[PDB]
Amino acid sequence: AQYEDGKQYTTLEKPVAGAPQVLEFFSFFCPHCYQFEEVLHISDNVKKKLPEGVKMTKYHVNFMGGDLGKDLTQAWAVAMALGVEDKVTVPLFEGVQKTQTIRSASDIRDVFINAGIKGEEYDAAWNSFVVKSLVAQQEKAAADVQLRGVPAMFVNGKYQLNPQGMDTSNMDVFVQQYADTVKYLSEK
Repeated sequence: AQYEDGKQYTTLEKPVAGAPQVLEFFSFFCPHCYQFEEVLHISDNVKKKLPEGVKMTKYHVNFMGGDLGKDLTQAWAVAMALGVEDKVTVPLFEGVQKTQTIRSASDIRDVFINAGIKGEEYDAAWNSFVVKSLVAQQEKAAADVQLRGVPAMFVNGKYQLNPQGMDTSNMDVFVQQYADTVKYLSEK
């Protein structure tokens, strides 16, 4: 058929109960993740095609970048808690990978301050148990899908996107196929 298990997607042996409908994992340290988000705009293209009432969820991962990598997972938790994901995503990617001016937790915080988040507000969130639970949630989600690498995307806790089984050449054909596949899976 057009969409095939083992080609554009695979199926989790162990489906995840109560998972977000569309779940993406990434790292701000991850070069392919920079391409996925800042060049290919996969998240945005997926969202442009999603059915009514389907939310996209995006979690950060710890396993790249040591202490800073975890700092970034905690900052992403802050971004989710404050609802400022779409204000910090681009400057965090560029700060870690393009300018490489993000080298410490304080450099991360600077991105938020520069994006208009008040210092007291960032610090209160950073040190909150709500943010610690959000960090734990991201870590548990990675465990639940038995995550091996990023970028990754899972649909209804059952299906894993398989970009290596898609077409490579026009980045645009690739992006459209990825997005079309997510939509197919959402209705499956």
